[PDB]
Amino acid sequence: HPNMDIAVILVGTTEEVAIKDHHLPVTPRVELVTMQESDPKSIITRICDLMSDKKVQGVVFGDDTDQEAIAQILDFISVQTLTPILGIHGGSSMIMADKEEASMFFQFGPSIEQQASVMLNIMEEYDWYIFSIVTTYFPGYQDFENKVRSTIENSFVGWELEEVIHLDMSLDDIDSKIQNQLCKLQSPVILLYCTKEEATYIFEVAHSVGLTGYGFTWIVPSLVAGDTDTVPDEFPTGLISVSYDEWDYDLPARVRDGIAIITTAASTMLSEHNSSKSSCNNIQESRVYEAHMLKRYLINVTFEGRDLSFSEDGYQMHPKLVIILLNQERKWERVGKYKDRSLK
Amino acid sequence: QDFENKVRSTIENSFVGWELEEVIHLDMSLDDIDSKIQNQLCKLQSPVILL
Amino acid sequence: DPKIVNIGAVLSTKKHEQIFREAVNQANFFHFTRKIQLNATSVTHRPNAIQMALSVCEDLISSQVYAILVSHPPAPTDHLTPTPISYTAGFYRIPVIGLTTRMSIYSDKSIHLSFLRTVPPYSHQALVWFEMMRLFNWNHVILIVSDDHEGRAAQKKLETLLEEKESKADKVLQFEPGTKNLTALLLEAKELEARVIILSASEDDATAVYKSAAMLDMTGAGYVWLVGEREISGSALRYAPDGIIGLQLINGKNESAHISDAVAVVAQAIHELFEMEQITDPPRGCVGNTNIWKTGPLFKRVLMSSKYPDGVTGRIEFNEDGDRKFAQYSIMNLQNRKLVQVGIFDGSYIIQNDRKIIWPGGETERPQGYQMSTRLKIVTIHQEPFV
Ligand SMILES: C[C@@H](CN1CCC(Cc2ccccc2)CC1)[C@@H](O)c1ccc(O)cc1
Repeated sequence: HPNMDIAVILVGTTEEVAIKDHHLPVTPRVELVTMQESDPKSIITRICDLMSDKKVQGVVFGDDTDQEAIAQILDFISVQTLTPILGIHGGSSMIMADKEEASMFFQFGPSIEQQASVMLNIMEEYDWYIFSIVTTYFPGYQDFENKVRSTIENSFVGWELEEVIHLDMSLDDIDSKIQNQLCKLQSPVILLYCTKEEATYIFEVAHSVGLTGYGFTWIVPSLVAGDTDTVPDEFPTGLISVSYDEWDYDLPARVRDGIAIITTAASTMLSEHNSSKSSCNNIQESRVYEAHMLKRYLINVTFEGRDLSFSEDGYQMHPKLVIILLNQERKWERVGKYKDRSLK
Repeated sequence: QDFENKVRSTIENSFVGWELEEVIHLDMSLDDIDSKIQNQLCKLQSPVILL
Repeated sequence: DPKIVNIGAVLSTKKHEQIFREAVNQANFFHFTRKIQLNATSVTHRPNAIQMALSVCEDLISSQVYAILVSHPPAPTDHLTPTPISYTAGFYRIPVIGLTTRMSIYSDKSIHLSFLRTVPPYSHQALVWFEMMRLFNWNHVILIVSDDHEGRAAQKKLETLLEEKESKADKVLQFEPGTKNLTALLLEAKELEARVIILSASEDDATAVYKSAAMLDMTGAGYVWLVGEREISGSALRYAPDGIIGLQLINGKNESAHISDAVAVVAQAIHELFEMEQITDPPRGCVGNTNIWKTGPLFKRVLMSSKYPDGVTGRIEFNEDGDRKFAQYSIMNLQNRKLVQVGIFDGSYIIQNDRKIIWPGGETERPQGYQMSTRLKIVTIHQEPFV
């Protein structure tokens, strides 16, 4: 008898996307949507147009794009309209610095902290004590740096960080201040924290200094790569990164997990609270106060013996991550598999 | 060459704790594009530089 | 030859819009119309954030805007108004210029990259506090702040200012906004030897803080109270103690003056930007465009290097964050339940006015601080030979 409306928006991808591609007591309604452009006005308008009278409470979003801006848009919309949003693939799943407590936006991507921790585990596994840090002013660099500095504090093991260099990408490069800052680099391992375009320009700059040459191995978060299919030509060979499982974890499976999260959260508050105005501008029904309990319940989700539970920062708690390495043929190969506790 | 070899000659027989870390020769015969001047000079450390 | 460049803006009313257009007319009037020509574009603030982002994507960005002005809208927006505009324009790295917005949350280059402002934030008041503590030589102060981004930014800035002298710190009191009973924190402050309290928080918080301090009789003689602009404004002004010291930034509620100043800086920036080559046009619409505007970081660079000494608010220079530097302030004293100007902050240090400085308790001249050195609680340890 009870039924809830959900909208699934997929953005045009190079890969074949078929709209035709355990239901819980609460009955989900799936609205299939295909979009051409990932731009903010397109996203906001289509989402607000898809709303209409359809009365969709849940929203599933994913993209093939490399744009980290999508997560900011989605978080802005979720924060503004007090509506659940789940980033699934690509740009929507990338990382931000700090989200408001009122924000219901959650991503399937790994937390920046856990990314840096995994990176440090890579450094430990290959036993690299000597390293360097290059970060941009993009959101989250403070978190990243602070995680490396956090780990180097309580370790009885030998650790040395030679440099932490923060590049400002807000200004155009003429004076080559980026070059001058990057040429000061020495250590064999350089931690680069930045977006994909930033990673491209910075890696392009590093070539003049020769930091992409042998003896230097770069260890990077999931924020830079984010797509194993599309590889920039400016990316140095031997680049180590962390990626969410693709072959192992399918894109339709992700959306499934999202609907599972939503439905399970709605069912959790069904047992607890025992009991949906849809539009952009405002809601006379209020209910914003009851939305918080729904969010809190949306945080903790147990499904199929696997926890999809999210984190307070907005990211996923313990997603499966695989360490990848860019080979001579310029394709991403998996050099590792990192679980909850053990490291492979 | 005379300058460098002179500095090294005088600094050779010095009982003092003299140390010169680097000697960098910039090529001005070609225009600076690759910024080899930049790359060579940024590697500099020592407080005093004889130019 | 007669080529036109479009400038977007968002202001309070059609009046301010007309002001802006007039400023653009004067701008093309004070520059060559032969080379390039200026075009004025502005829109009123939309009811909600989404509609405003849309208004940016159509009414502004689709018009190929080289900049976007932001001012406080009719009726209080709580200063959070320009955020979605800073986002949308910031997506394309189209520089956004603030006017009446004092919120320090915009001093982070991380959250808003393309966002500058023609007014200094609330965190920059630590400059005025610094000159005040400079000429009066007050070495002991308790820093009372609400727990938030704003208060923590002001705190960080003041600490950086305090980091100038070696090891300068007394006490750090952090409280959560909306707390009705500050008596614990105020008692922990009272246990501290410093009798001078500096409180930076929201008005509604300042009312409760002043209420609790008044309950603890911390507003009497021997104590000094130095606050900001938010603390003397609104619901807190009623409950403000006598002798309280405060600051008021010049042209703070003023849009038109800042509209003019921004127009001038933008004029300089635009006229300076066309001097280079390989200059690309801003996106002709939001729809279909993923990529950012490539000229944006350059234009931002030019904007932050802009120097405009003839500004209506005085000399205009931008700090690294994009906030205004060398802004003029007005020092305010509370005497006989009335606000009074004891001086002004211009450039370096501070110049004192002819008005007599008043302190809480009604003491004419009483620069008393650090108060009592008394019986000291001694924490000790157990060591067989020594103790
Ligand atoms: C945070 C980004 C801009 N950021 C905010 C706006 C967002 C697009 C958007 C528009 C309308 C509503 C929601 C979202 C796109 C991403 C920028 O500051 C930045 C980029 C790179 C960098 O190293 C430092 C700072």
